[PDB]
Amino acid sequence: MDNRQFLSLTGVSKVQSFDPKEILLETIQGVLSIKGEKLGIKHLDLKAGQVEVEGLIDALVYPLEHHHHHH
Amino acid sequence: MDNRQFLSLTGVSKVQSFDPKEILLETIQGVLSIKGEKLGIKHLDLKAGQVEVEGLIDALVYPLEHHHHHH
Repeated sequence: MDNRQFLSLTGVSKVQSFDPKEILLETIQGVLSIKGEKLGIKHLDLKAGQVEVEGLIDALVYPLEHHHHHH
Repeated sequence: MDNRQFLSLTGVSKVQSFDPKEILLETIQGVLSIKGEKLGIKHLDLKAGQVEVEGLIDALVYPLEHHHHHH
């Protein structure tokens, strides 16, 4: 069991921020905030529109539903 | 068009709860809460410490530990 995780996600259309400690990827229905450290490796070309990163990802944050909730 | 995104994570030591709308994985920094629609696993997952899920994800919940981070 290693501490580095390899994260692969599809639906990535627009890159709004890329830092090895915080990455903002604009995906199909939301923007993903990838927080951690040593988040190396990036898809420079959106071949299948997917991202594949390696490092110590501490938190994965997707946007909460636009208010709504039904509650 | 399909709106399903493929989310793959390595370093998954244990699974907490498995529901096709909400996946709970016990990993390095804590429990990763995957929320969405049709959250099915790609194959024989959990094995090898890797989990691939496909579906129309709504949001991701990953706690910044209780280990600082919050600033």
